[PDB]
Amino acid sequence: GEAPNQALLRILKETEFKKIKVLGTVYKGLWIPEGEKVKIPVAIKESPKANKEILDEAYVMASVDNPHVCRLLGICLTSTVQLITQLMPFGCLLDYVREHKDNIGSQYLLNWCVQIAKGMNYLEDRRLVHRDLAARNVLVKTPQHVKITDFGLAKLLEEKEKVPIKWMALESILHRIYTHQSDVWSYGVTVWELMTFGSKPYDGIPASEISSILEKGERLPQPPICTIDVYMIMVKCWMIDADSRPKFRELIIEFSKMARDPQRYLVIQGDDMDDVVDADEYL
Ligand SMILES: Fc1c(Br)cccc1Nc1ncnc2cc3c(cc12)OCCO3
Repeated sequence: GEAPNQALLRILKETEFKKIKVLGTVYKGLWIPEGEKVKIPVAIKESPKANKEILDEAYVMASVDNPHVCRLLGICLTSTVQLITQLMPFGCLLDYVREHKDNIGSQYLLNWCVQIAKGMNYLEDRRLVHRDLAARNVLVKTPQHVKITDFGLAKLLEEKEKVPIKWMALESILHRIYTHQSDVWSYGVTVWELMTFGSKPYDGIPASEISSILEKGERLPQPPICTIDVYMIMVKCWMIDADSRPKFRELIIEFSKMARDPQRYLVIQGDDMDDVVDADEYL
């Protein structure tokens, strides 16, 4: 007895939206709802087995509604299956952080940590396990507002059977076990990505070696800008005992307190157009 998932799946006419540019296949474009006087900036994502999986992603993405998770606007069932979502104009936080490293202050870094914890707490609320939390899967709406995305691996809660090895709890590398608490481990790796301005974790170490390194007690090192307060939070996300790791609701609180005095916790040197409507205001 779980609750009935009464989310709506919107089917969009391909005449309703005009592609504009390739971004990766993911395109950017513009969606004009049916006779409504609005233009929505949108990203658009484009065999049998593959279709089975992109519909899984659309199922999850249609079932979440939170300011820090990307929601599905709709699908389009043309000769190909397209997912339509809100355009996140600044793109990937992993790229954003590498591109502006000489320009990102402690306030932004800690606020990102809070928002990502909020998104993850919401997914935990929906008994939802992401399994691929990473800085490459956080998108940037504005520099002050990020959202978690990429739900291709999300499951509705352990688990079973390519996997992102350097972001995974040890119990997931070992037993294909996945928890909201294995997500917290991945959250820690993600925070480490942001505090190093985009370093690759265990850079140079082959994935085969990862499981034994974490078994020997080894962990990612303390980033330069990080006080022991921040780094210790990360280290707690990497406890062997999954129940010893912090809850997302607590990560929200700890990083919230730090974001009220950012410099005490991060040490960083130098602290066509009418009728356009963002998806977050088209309800
Ligand atoms: F479209 C998607 C769906 Br549907 C499901 C999952 C992910 C995506 N990717 C994106 N979503 C919204 N804005 C984006 C903006 C981007 C981008 C991807 C975006 O790539 C890099 C540069 O700028």
